[PDB]
Amino acid sequence: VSVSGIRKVQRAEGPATVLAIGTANPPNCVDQSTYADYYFRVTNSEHMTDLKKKFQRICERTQIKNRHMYLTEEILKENPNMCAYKAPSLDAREDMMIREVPRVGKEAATKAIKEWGQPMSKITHLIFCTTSGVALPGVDYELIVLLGLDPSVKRYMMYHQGCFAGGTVLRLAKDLAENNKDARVLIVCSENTSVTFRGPSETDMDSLVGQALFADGAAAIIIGSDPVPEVENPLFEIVSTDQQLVPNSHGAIGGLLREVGLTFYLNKSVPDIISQNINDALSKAFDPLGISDYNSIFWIAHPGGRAILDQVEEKVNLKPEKMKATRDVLSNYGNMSSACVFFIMDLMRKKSLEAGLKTTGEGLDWGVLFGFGPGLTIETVVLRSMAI
Amino acid sequence: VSVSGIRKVQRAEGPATVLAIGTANPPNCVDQSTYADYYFRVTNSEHMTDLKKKFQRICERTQIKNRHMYLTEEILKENPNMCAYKAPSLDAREDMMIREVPRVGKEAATKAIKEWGQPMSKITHLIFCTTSGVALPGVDYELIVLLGLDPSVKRYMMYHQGCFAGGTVLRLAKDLAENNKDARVLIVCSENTSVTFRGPSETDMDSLVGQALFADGAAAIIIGSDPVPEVENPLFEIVSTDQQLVPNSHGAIGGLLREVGLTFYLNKSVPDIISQNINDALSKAFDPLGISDYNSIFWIAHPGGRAILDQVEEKVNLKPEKMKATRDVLSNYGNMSSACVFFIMDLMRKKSLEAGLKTTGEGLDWGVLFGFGPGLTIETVVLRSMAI
Repeated sequence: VSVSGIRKVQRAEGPATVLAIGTANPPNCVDQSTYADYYFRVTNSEHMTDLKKKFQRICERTQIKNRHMYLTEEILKENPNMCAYKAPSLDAREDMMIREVPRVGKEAATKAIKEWGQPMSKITHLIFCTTSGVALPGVDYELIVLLGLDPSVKRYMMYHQGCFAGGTVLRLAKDLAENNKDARVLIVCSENTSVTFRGPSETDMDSLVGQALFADGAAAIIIGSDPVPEVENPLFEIVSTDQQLVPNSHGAIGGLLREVGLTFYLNKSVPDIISQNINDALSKAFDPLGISDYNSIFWIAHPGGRAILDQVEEKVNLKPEKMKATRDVLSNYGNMSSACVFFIMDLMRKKSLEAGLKTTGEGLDWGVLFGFGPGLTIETVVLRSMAI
Repeated sequence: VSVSGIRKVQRAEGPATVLAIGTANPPNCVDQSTYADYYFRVTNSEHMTDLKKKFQRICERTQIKNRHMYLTEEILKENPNMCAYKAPSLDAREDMMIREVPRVGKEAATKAIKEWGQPMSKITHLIFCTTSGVALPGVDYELIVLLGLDPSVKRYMMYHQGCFAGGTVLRLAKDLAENNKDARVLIVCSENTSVTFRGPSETDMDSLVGQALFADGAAAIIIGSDPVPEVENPLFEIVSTDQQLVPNSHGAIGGLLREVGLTFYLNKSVPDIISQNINDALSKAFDPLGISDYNSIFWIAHPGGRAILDQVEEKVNLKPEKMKATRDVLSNYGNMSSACVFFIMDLMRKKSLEAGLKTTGEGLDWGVLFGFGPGLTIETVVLRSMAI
């Protein structure tokens, strides 16, 4: 009879906390030092001698050593339209996406659930983030079925978000967990290159670069406020989440869903863009916490490109090591879009534990996580580490 | 220095409240009593004499008198692939969607903002819901630009949600508003039939029925907790939001994004499905409030189809009038997907005011809002009306 009273007992009390992380990828590993050759071969573009030499340079300075990919040489053969630069292939790509995205996403969820140790039925919210794979019902539905989630789970299907979605899902999860007592959110970010893979064009260089960066992978995260003592194991607390649109940056990063799959472009200026606007976001997120030394906190940055990492580090004046975990993931998995920051988050706490550091954030109390994407969006999440 | 303290002062105190509603539609009005003829003519399907007579029956029992549509006879002529049953036309449809969805959505937002009376800069969150129009950055970005929203607005781009999204955006808005002090959420649900319009097929009857129900329209809603006395005008409070998946219903409602646009299917059993599962949702949402008489509360139901409304009303034993507002919108606008419930919400409070009733909900204190869609999802939102 009292909406005010309901609200008072319905809400959680503490900050949203990362309780478990799980990751998975398609088995197939593609070696970067030989991709230029593999790529130009399966695409039948050997006559583009100059472009090939060019693509080899790209893959070298990419600082990527390995990438997991659902697409095999066999799957490519059965799909000529996908090997071409631009040919009708949206239907075939979406079917692969619709089938693989939920799949790898489930593998990651299972690992997170096992770590978390709580029963399936306790998951109250489901945030599924993926670049594509459009169906109705959507991929979130399939995840529910494959995983066995409760039919009353509140769903949040985030399609075509962009490379910054890692921050998006955390920003959304914060509110879901904090506003509802006992709410336990399952985030599943599953990315797959099936929609973006295509042949080379002497006229579309941006598209050629993406063929060197994107990879496949999924990450599952359990998030909740008020962790149960001894039963649940808090890893990181979400302190604050900001989203910012950098003016005059639409042409920076983007793409369109077409009959020839997902196209995309990447301006050579994104590193400058991100670097010139990065300090305002840091100030907005750390001035309130009285933090001025950005080397005194740990980092987790989207690995959009090596140039980006170099620029930001150079501009903010960050010890090398601050970007080590981030570069480590980029080097072993490549650019898995929204899934990257969680692989880095996972890696950081894993390494911190084995090295005997005092906190999950490389022994430091505060840290920041960044997401970079379309329209040139910047997600800035402040994170508090957890002890031991 | 204290994450617990921050949380304590960062959160709102009261329940999320609807503060303003604004709607808009493409100018073009299509008369239902003559659509069968118009449809078979512009599609060049006059030879399907029997199917045409069949489609005329469909449009009659549809209980739809008018529908707003961006697509004109002229726009259809310039687009043959869209007039065909199934032909490559995804690119053309998406471009129309990308251009019109943000457009009509802005027109609706402006009306809501005017009513609300507060400055643009006060909008802290943006939830944009639309069936399609895939781009990166997305339609939400364009809305920000067209409208002049703050570059730090937190965005939530909800693509391909389904006919139940009206409840989805309210469920999401509840958390955003309630968990953040001063948070003011702008919801923009903009739907356009450009992706679903196509020619008739003697073999695809479900697709033919949809050609009779879907229409174009946009709705904007401002939502916030702790309304400012005298300055802000609370219309409805969001009490609770539930989402439910009805088992074995995947084939009920759905569709796939293809090279030929957005396809879809509608099982003849959805009315039975919705009716047989409707009481569990009512019980789950009203037993806690001690409400057993469903005629003692006001209604706002997605107008998926007349059969649905008839069935639910018959099963729940609802006075005729309970569904009057809902049928009114269905009759003047048709099925505008996620935008429907807000046109009904708007209509209900408008009518309640002019009739001199004591509350915005037809003079009753409590009410329910339902969303029906893919995988056969049911959104059940409990709403408290506001005085005078």
